[PDB]
Amino acid sequence: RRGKPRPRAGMFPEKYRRVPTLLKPQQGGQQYFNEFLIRSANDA
Amino acid sequence: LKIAKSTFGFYLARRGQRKFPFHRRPHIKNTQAMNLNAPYFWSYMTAKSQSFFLPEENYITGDWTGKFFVSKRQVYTLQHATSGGKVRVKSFPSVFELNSPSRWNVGKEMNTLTKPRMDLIDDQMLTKKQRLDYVKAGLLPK
Amino acid sequence: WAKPKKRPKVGPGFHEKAQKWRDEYLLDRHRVLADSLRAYVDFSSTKRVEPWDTRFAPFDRVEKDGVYILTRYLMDDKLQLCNYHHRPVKRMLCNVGLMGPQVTTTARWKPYRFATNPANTTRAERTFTKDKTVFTGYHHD
Amino acid sequence: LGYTPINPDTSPMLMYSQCHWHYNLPQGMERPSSVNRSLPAPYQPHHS
Amino acid sequence: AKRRVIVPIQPTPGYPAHFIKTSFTTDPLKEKQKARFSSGGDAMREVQDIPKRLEGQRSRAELTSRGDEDFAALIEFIQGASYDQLISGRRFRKVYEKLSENDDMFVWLCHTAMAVLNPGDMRSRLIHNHLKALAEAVASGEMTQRTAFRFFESAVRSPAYREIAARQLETGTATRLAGLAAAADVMREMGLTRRPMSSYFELYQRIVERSEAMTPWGFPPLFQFEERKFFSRIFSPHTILQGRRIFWIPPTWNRAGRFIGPHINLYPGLTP
Amino acid sequence: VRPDVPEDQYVDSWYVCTSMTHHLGDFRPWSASAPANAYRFRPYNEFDSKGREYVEHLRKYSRYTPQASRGKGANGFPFREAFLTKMNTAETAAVNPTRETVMTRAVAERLHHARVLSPLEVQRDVGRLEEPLPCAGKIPAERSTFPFRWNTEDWYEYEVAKARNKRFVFENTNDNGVCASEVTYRIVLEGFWDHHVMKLADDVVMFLKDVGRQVVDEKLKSVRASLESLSSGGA
Amino acid sequence: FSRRKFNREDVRVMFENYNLMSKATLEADSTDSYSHFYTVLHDFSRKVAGVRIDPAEVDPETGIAVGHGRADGQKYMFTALIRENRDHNGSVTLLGKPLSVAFDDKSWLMEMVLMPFDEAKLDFRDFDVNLISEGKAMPSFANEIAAFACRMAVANAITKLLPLARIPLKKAGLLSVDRRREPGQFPGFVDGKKNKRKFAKR
RNA sequence: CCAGCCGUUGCGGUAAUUUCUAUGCUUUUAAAUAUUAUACAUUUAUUUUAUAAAUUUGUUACUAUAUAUUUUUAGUCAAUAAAACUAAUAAUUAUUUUUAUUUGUUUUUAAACACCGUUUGGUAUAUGCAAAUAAAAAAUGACAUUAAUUAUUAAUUAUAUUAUUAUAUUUAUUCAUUUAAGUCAACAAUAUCUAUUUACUGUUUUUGACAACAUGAUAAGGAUUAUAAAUGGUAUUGCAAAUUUUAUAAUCAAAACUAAUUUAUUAUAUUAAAUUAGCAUGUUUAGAUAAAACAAUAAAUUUAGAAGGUAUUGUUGCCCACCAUUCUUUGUAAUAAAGACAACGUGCAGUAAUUAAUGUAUUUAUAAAAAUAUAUUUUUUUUUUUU
Repeated sequence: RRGKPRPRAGMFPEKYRRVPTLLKPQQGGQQYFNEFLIRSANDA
Repeated sequence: LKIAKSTFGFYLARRGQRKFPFHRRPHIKNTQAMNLNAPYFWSYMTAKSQSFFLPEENYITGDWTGKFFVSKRQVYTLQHATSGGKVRVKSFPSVFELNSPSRWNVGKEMNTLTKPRMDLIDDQMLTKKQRLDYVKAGLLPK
Repeated sequence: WAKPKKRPKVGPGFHEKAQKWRDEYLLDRHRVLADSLRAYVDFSSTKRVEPWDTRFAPFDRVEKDGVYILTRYLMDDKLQLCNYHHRPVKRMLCNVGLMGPQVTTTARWKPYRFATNPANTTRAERTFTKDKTVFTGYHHD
Repeated sequence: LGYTPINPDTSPMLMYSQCHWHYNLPQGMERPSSVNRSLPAPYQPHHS
Repeated sequence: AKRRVIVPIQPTPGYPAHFIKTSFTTDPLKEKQKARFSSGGDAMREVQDIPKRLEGQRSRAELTSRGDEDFAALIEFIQGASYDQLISGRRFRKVYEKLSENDDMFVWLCHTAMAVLNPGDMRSRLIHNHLKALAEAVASGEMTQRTAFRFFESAVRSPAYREIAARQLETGTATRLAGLAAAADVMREMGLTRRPMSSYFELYQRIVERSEAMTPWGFPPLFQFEERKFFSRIFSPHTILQGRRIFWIPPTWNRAGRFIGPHINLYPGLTP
Repeated sequence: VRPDVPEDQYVDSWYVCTSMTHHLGDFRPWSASAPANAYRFRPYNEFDSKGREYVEHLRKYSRYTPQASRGKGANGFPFREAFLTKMNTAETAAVNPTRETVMTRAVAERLHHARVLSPLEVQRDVGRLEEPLPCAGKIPAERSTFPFRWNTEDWYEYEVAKARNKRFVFENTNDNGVCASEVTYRIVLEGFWDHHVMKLADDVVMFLKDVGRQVVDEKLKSVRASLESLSSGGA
Repeated sequence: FSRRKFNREDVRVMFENYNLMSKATLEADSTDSYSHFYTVLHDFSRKVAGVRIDPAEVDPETGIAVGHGRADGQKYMFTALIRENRDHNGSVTLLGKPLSVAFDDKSWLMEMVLMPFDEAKLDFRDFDVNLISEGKAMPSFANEIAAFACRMAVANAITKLLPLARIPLKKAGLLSVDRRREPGQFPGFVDGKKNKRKFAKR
């Protein structure tokens, strides 16, 4: 057992240090960017 | 062991409250030999079939000078209860005999007959330490 | 090492307290046996409380209708013969097969020690206060 | 390191020391042992 | 308290005498203390700072046609990107000194020229020779920089040197492009570096970087040179080995409890 | 941490927690692990490990005939998927393109004067819109072959019978093929280190390749002798 | 160079400048005693001043592209054979059953398998995708930790079929692979995963 | 750890190069032993005498409306406002204070705060007496006969908000098992030129691995060196390689708990074959308390970088007084002083050390000491150059 207090969160390593940087946050919906730049180019 | 209750205390270590695999606990401690479940009184701690032949220890292989005690796996028969002669089973401290025979004993091995953990404990066999622990327990109060 | 320290001798003359105690205990072994064996047997001859749980279907249906019909007519004498123990009735009831598979799936049944209460067990205090002198494994009554 | 001797036929620290092969080296055959065919002994059995 | 006794072990056809006198101790207290390094034949020269001295005819011709040490170091390191080897800081560190052998000397010249106001006419053979003599001393390490400096400033320059300056120099300060002309001219005369422009450069390059800090030129005399720099160039304890590490000594099993290897990619990554 | 070379060079060291090369300090670059100018250093440019794993079967099923299985063991079994979906002619009934699809195309191809193109043939390219569609842009889609939606209990029968029939290879045949033979000896070497057994399994090859070539050659010298015009021996 | 402002990519560029110069050029540069440094440091001398798209590797015969996906380290492995169902009634199937039956008609899982198609702006009604359970085969794949392994397996599959679909996918992470691994068994922890035993002080 | 040793640090802890022995061995040859005599500084030194000095003097400040919780961490208690000016500071280093003068105790509360003390009572600050650190001295203790010293300061001792990055964070808890001894050496039978060798006999002197002491040696344990493949340690855990000098203790079938270092299965369905667990139903309810950040999903109530030790592998470190034997010794003050020394009991006074310490003064007392009053740092630091 520890028997010592629990350490803080920061001293613990990063909780998801394994998931790739691309996924946090997931830049979902890249499909729409081409739709949105068009309608935006429409109004402008 | 901390308290060598026999010659095999000096050698083997408690290894903590180790969890042996089922039915592979090393010492055959049949402290549950006599636990009377009346419905299963013929199936508990007996031959799983009632058409097996009796164990070897109930029989005599060759010309014996004499056994000091017959083993505890022996099964009690009417001949056992009726002949009445001294029938001994090994137990602590020295030996146990069936002086008062009955027919309620016929058919059950001697394991189920004797009481392994005798309720009357020995304030003499246990040092002041191990007795003290019984005092706290309430098994040997004061 | 906590160097293994000896336990002292077994004490003078305790052996006589052994051969005595083990013996006359094994004599007590008879009466507790004789008592519990009777308790088991005479339990088996008595009636039990009905094993089904009336709360769940198909035993919520009123006694007049529902599976109580077949309970009352097709197998009535039988369910009294089997003495309403929760082992035979659920086997007898499954044989009639006129209720389908709704014995196990739909019909919920009383817990074990709630189903070993004998008939006329009104007070619920009863199911826990069964005698302690008898060694039966809670089949007794 | 004790009274019980080290089995030289099964110990890596021995077999893979410098005084024998290492497991990395080409591991070929060191020297062919032509014993029975250069100076052969005749068959004098004890069992008649 | 029953102190243990350990018999000293004699030399042996397996035990060289210089091994056991080092690898063993009889005193039981001195057991289990720590790892005591000791260099050997070649890497010892770098910690001792001494090349192979002129032992014999072999060693001589070993040191004649050495060639451009400045480039060979840059080849030993740059080849860290071939398949055979990986880049090693110990090889890069070797470059820094091969380039900055003569920086201990180069730092001293940025001082004597660009920190000594009114050095006198450095066009003089007298003054210029004082430098070439002292430049012979900073390089080759005959004299520490601080002592070298106090020689140049208090070098025997001129009679009534204070008064002659009082005519050309009003506030004591003086011009550097006369000095730096002679300053850069020394390492032309003294064959310091194979690269000719290294001298003029590291002089000109150290100055311009120093020309930006506040109080650019004057230095606190405590820190004017290297001394006891200005013109310059949770799990962590118990998880010290698990990361990508280079095992200058490989840890055997008896040392590392459950460590298997540094190469081992414990938690993988899908590599196409 | 260790030089970037094909991993198979390294041998997991013993008692010394590092890596060591089974080549004695020599290192073969990735070039030697492939043919000349191989994309991503593959034996063949066309697919990866998995892409060469499953295209094997899809090509191996194209030739599966009831003979290919008999006598051969687990190898004789066809692609588990291509064969089990075939066994499912319940769903196999080829659902024709829906009334909507044939409409949305007919309106497109004729009414709106616009060709419709399948995604493979769609020039997703922004620059190279002159790169052609993949050479099979018109492959026929049916319900039987692709995908592999197969029957459950049969899928058991296949996967079980595959596990038991591993041993039932009859290799001593009278064929003329890369696995035709009268006697098939298999030698199983066993060394504690991978690079040991490999370098050994390389040795015995260039050994049996010698004795095997010679010994078989003498019988070939005998066979052509046992035939010719005034060469009788089969008399 | 001494101030160490370069990266690992430059060392490769300096190095390939050294191999590339002939020993004749060395003695042609060792004359200046500076000139060869200009070459061995060519790119870096100027660097002081100043998404992959692979070739599509499809089967030209069957039009099938194969991709691989792994999650939980190895406990899940699926590969996604993908072909263009021209009749617009293509389907995605898994282990001899439509995606519904394997994933038990669960939305939050069957939707993950859909992202790679919509993320690339494509329509799955054209595409016929089967997924093969290469990893440790389990009765029901009804867990996202398996779905992502399938979501990746389909993602890599489309790229092999279509080259420039890697751009919208890689920007959204469906191609990238997790390195998360559930802790392997260990006896010390009571449950075996991350919770140690008990210890009481005297 | 006793005998003993001793010039002297120190030795003796059942492997002493330190006692005792015997023997040898060493010496530079009038022997050892015990007692005496045998040369401060002066250029800078903290505890008790100075008297080469300008002093003493000084009348200003602040109080009425009701109506009714301030001050403290904390209960006591309880009208509440206030006391400011200027002396000078002008003539030689001198000439010998030594019984003289001098160093923060101070009438008046019909005046307050302050302070000790409670229902409040006090007392509340240089008119007497009162030399006293601020060179003048010779190893600590000590009344000037005791103990052999003492004192001392720079190594070492992890959290005090500085300009790529998160602890607040559930999931758990009643757990035990061991038996009834036995090592003192080797011996082809078939198919190879024949051995009865078939049935190869020669009478007996030791005490470590043990039931006992007997050197080594690898573990458990998280706390500040990965962004393009790693979260478990050396100081050590029973059986291991030089210390022996009572002694067989080893698994075999059928076998008895006292043990800190342990997931046990909680109400649709429940014992099939080597023998395997019947009393503990009571609101998944005391106090204690257990373990995660890893292929999953919690990313912030917040971080390097200044600091001390009487200890000296260091806070489970030492120390300190009263409280007993003693012994010694006196200048005999409740209940002599001093020094020695190891018990028990009482705290826990000191090392910034649980309200910082030291000093001095007053008072208080189980005892280290505590309160008030002044200096003070051998206490650690917090830092406006006219708003």
